[PDB]
Amino acid sequence: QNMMRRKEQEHMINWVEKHVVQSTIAKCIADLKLLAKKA
Amino acid sequence: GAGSIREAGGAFGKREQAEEERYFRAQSREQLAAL
Amino acid sequence: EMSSILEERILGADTSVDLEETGRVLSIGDGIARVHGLRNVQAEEMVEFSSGLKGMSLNLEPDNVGVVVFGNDKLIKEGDIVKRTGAIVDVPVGEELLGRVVDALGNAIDGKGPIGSKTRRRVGLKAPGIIPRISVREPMQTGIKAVDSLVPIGRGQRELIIGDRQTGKTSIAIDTIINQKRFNDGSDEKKKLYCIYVAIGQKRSTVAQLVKRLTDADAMKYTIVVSATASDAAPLQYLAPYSGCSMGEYFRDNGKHALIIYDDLSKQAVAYRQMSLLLRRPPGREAYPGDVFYLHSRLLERAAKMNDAFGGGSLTALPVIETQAGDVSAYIPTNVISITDGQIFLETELFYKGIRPAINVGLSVSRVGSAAQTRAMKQVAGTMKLELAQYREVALLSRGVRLTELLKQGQYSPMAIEEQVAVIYAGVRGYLDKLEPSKITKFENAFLSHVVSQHQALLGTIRADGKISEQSDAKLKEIVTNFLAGF
Amino acid sequence: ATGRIVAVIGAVVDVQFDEGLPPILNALEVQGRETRLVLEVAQHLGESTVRTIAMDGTEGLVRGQKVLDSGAPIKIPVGPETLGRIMNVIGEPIDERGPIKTKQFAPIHAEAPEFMEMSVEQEILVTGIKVVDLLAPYAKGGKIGLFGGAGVGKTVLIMELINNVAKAHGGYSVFAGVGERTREGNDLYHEMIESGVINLKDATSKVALVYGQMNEPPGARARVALTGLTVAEYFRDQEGQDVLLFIDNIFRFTQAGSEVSALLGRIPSAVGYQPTLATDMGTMQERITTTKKGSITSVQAIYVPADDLTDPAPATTFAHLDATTVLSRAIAELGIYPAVDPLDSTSRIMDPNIVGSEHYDVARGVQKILQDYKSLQDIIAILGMDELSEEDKLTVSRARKIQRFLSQPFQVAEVFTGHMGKLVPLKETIKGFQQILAGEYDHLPEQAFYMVGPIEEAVAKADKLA
Amino acid sequence: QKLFVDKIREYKSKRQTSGGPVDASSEYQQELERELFKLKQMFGNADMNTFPTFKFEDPKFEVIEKP
Ligand SMILES: Nc1ncnc2c1ncn2[C@@H]1O[C@H](COP(=O)(O)OP(=O)(O)OP(=O)(O)O)[C@@H](O)[C@H]1O
Ligand SMILES: Nc1ncnc2c1ncn2[C@@H]1O[C@H](COP(=O)(O)OP(=O)(O)O)[C@@H](O)[C@H]1O
Ligand SMILES: [Mg+2]
Ligand SMILES: [Mg+2]
Repeated sequence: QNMMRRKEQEHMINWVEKHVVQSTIAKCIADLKLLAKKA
Repeated sequence: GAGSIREAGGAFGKREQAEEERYFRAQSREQLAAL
Repeated sequence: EMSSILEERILGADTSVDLEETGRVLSIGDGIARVHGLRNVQAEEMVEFSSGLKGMSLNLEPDNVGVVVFGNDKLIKEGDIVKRTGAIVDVPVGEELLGRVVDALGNAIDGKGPIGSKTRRRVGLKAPGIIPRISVREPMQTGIKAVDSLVPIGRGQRELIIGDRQTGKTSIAIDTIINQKRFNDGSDEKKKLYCIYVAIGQKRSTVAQLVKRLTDADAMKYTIVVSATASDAAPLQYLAPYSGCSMGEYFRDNGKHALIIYDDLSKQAVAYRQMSLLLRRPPGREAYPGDVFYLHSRLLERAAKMNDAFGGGSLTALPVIETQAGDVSAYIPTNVISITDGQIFLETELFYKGIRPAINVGLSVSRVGSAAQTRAMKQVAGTMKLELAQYREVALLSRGVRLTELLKQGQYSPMAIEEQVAVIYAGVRGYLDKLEPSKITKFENAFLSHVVSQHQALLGTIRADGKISEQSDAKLKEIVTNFLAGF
Repeated sequence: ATGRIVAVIGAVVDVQFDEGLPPILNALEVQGRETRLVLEVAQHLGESTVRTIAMDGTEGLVRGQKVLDSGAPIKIPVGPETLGRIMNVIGEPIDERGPIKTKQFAPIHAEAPEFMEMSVEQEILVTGIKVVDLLAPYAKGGKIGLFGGAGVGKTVLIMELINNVAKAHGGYSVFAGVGERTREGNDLYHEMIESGVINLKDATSKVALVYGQMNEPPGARARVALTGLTVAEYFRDQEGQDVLLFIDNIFRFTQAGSEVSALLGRIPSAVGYQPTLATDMGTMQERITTTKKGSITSVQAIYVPADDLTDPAPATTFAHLDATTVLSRAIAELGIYPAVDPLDSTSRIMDPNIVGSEHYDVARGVQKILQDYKSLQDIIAILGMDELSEEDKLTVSRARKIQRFLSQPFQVAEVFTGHMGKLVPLKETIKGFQQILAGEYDHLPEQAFYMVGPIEEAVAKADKLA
Repeated sequence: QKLFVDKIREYKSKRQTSGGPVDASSEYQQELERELFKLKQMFGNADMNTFPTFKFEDPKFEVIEKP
C-alpha cells in the first residue's frame, strides 16, 4: 500500500509538472508592477 | 651502534628483554629470601 | 493523494521575489568556480548557483571569488548567475536529527521526509575557551573490556582510534555506539549518551550496512549518521565533520552528553587537499595544504566537558585515522596524535594472532586515565594493568595469558561495566589459572549467563554503588568459587 | 553549436565557441577527420573557451579546425544486442560484425545510486579456490578487488574466476578490458567463442565485451571503464538481471587520469597523481554496486605500481571493496600459486554469523598459525631451525604444510603447467584445513600438500612420494 | 498568478480520475511489476493474501532411563 501511494504520488508530480508547462502580456504587466514595488 | 638489537624491537629484542627479566626476577627472588 | 501535494505544498511556497546580490561565473572546473562580481560576499559564505547547487566562497581575491561547489560542476556553465545567501555555512541541529541519516549539509538522505528542525548552527564555530570547561570525570563506557579497563575514556575527551586498514576501528566505534542503549532507555538523564557517526569518504553500501547494524540493535533511535561518501563532492566530505560536530555541540550546550565518531579524518584530509590544490593554494608535505593541522585541531578542540554554569554537558570525540603499513610517523597521523587526549593503537599482527580487538596495550594510552573510571573498575583494572605489563615483560606467565585471553571480545557485544568487573575479578583473583587458556573464553560466556540469571542483585549493587564493598567482594568471591567448582 | 580548435597539447584540446558553449561532459565531434574523433568537455576556461579530453589520437589536428557539439555526453548503445559484441570507449563496434542495433542509448556519465537504493544481502559466492573461499570469501552482489604487482597472477586469477563463476552464472556478464594487452582481449574473445559463451550466429550470447587497451590514448583509457559500467548498469536496472562485471585493469583508469592531469593545468598531488584521484575513483566506483533494483557482482584487478601497496591508487581502491585478494610477489617466488597473501586478504562476510562457526574457526586458526610462523621467521633465518622449542617447530611445520595446501592448480594454468585444474568445494576446503590444523597429517611431508586439490589428493601424493 | 493556475487547473485535472486508476499514466507498469516482484520475493514466497496455515512439530526425546 505504501509503495503504491509513493509511486502514484511521484507520477502525479511528474504529470502535473509536464502538463503545467504546456499551459500572456499580463505576466509582463504584473512583473513590471512588482519591479515597481521593489523599493 | 651499541644496544641496537634491543633498540630495533625485533624478534631478538623481545627475547633479550625476556631473558633479562627472567634472569633478574629469579635473582630478585633469590635475593629477597636471603634478606 | 491530491491533498498532500496541494493543501499547502503549493499554497505555501514563498513565491515572493527579492533583489539578489549576484556574480557571474568566469570559469568552472573540477568543482571550482571562479566568479566575477559578488562584491559584498563574505569569506566562507554560502552562495547558490542558478541550477539549485550551493557552494562556499573560500578564496576572496581582488578580481574573482573562488567558490567550491557542494555538488556536481556538470550543471554550472560559464556565465551562470551566482546569488548570495548572506549567511555563513550552517546546518540544522536539534533532537529531530536523532534516528535520521543526513548528508553533510543536513538534508535527509534516508527517504523519511524533512527533519522538523527549527534550530540552525554554524559549522565553523569556535571551541569553548578555558573558563567554560571543567575536568573530565564522568566515564564514557565503550562496552569493550580492553578499552574500558586499560584505556578508559571520559566524557569530554578526544580519544583517537588509529590503525591500518581492516584492523577493527569502525568495530570499536560501533560497539561504543551500541553500548549506550542500556543508559539511553534508563531513567538517569545525566547518563544518556547521544551518538553521532560521521562517515567521510566511505562506500555508500558500507554506510548502509552500518545503519542496518545500528537499527538491528535499536541504536538508531539516539544516533545521527552524517554521510559524505566517496561520490560526494570534496567540499561535502570536508564539511561533514564540522556539521556533525555542530549537531553534537547542540547537545553539549544544553546539559546533554554526546559522542561523535569521525570515520575517518584521513579522508577528510584528502578532500581538503583536493579542494586546496584546485583552489591553487601551494602544496606542503605530501601535497597537503599548510594548515591541515589547523583543519583537525579546530575540529577536535570542540569536544569538551563543560562546567555547571554552562549546563554540565559534554561532547566526546573518537576520531579515526588509517595508517599505511603501520607508519604512525606519517604527516596526518602525527598531527592527530599530537592533538588528541590519547590513542587506541590497533595492529595487524595482533589481529591475526587472535587478539580481537587488536588493541596494542603497550602503545594505547588515555591521558585522562583512572580519573574517568568507576571505583570498581579501577580496583580490578590497576592490578590487571600491572600484571599485563609484567606478562609483556617476559612473554608470572599463566596469569598473563589468562588476562590476555580474557581481554578478547566478540563483535557487536558490548558488555556492561558490572559484568566486565565480575569477569576481570574472576580472572585477576586466580579463579582462571586452574583452567587451560583454550577454554577460558567459553567459561566466561557460561559465567556471564549464570551471573545474569541468578545474581542480578550483586550486579545491581555494583552498578548503584559504583565500587565493590568487602561484603559484595565476598559475595562475588563465593559465587565465582562455586561456579568454578561446578564448571 | 560549432567551435574551433585553439590549442592541442597531447590528449587535451582547447575549443573556442562563438555561441552556445557546451556543458561540461558533453561530447564534441571534430570535423575533417577520417574516423570519429570525440572530445569530452572537462573544464570551462573562460572567454568562451572549453578544455576537452580527446577519446582518440590528436595527430593531424590544426588550430582552427571545426568542432560540432552533440548536445549530450558520450552515448553508447545499451541493450541485449550488445551481448556477444565488442565495442570501444565510444560504443562503436570493433568486431567487424556490423552495427549494434539497440533501441536505446545511455550516456556513460550518470549519477551514482542513492543511499535508499542500497542492498544489504551478503550471501557467499563459492569460487572453488581454496585460499579465497577459506580466508577471504567472496559475496554475491559484492565488490571483489584483486591486488597485485607486475606478473603475479591477476589476469590468471580473473580468468579462473570467469571460468569458475561466469559459465555457472545464470545472468549476464560484462568484461571491461581497461588498459591491458590487446592479445589478451583477442584470447578472451576467441576462448569465449570456443566455449559457447559468445555465439556468433544467434542471440544466446551471455557476455558483452568493452575494450580500451594499453595502446589507446589516455582519454579512451580513462572512459572505457565508464562505458563498461554503463552496459552493466543497463543490465542491472532496466533488465533487473544479476550481472557479473570483470574489470581488468581498473588501476589504468586512475593512471590515465594522471596522464592528463598535468595538461588540464592542475597542481600535482602526492607521487605526481591528480589532486582529484579519490573523488574520480569514488564517482566511478559508486556506480559499480548492487541496488535493490538488481545485483552486480564485480571483480576488479588492481595493479600495484612497483609492488607498493601504499601507492595512492591501490590505497584509495582498498576502501571501495567488499573482498580484497592481495597477491604477493614474495609468495609467487616460493612457487605458491595463486600468490594470495593470506594475512593481507580480507572479506566482510568472514563473520561467524554469515559463514558458520566452523568456517570462521578454521580460517582464524589458519591465519593465527601463519602469523606465528611469520613472527618466528627472523630467528629461523639467523639462528637456524634448531634453536626453537618443540611447539615452535610444530608450529613451523604445520604452517608450512598450510602454506603449501593453500596453493592450487588452475584450469587456465593447465596449458603451461600440465597439472589438471582443481575446483575444490567449500566443505572439502574447510575439512582439509581443519584436519591439517588438528595434526592428522603431521607425519606426511610438506611437499605432499603442494599443488593439490582436496586433502585426499594430498595423502595420495604423500603415498606416491614414499 | 500562474502558480495558482497550476494549482487549480491541475487539481481539477487530476480529480478527473474516476475512469482511470493512476491518473492518466499510460505507462509505469513495466517497472512497477519488477518492483512488486522484488518486494514480494523479499517479503516471502507464499501467497500473502490469505491466512497462514500452521504446521507444527514436537520435540524429540530419547531413552533417558537408567541403563
Ligand atoms: N573484536 C572483533 N572480533 C572479531 N572480528 C572483528 C573484531 N573487530 C573487527 N572484526 C572484524 O575484522 C574486520 C575489520 O573490519 P572493521 O570495519 O571493523 O575495521 P576498519 O579499520 O574500519 O577497516 P576499513 O577501514 O579498511 O574498512 C571486520 O570484518 C570485522 O568484522
Ligand atoms: N595460478 C597460477 N599458476 C601458475 N602460474 C601462475 C599462476 N598465476 C600466475 N602465474 C604465473 O605468473 C605469470 C603472469 O600471469 P598474469 O596473471 O598474466 O600476470 P598479471 O598479474 O600481470 O596479470 C603467468 O604467466 C604465470 O607464469
Ligand atoms: Mg572502517
Ligand atoms: Mg594482467
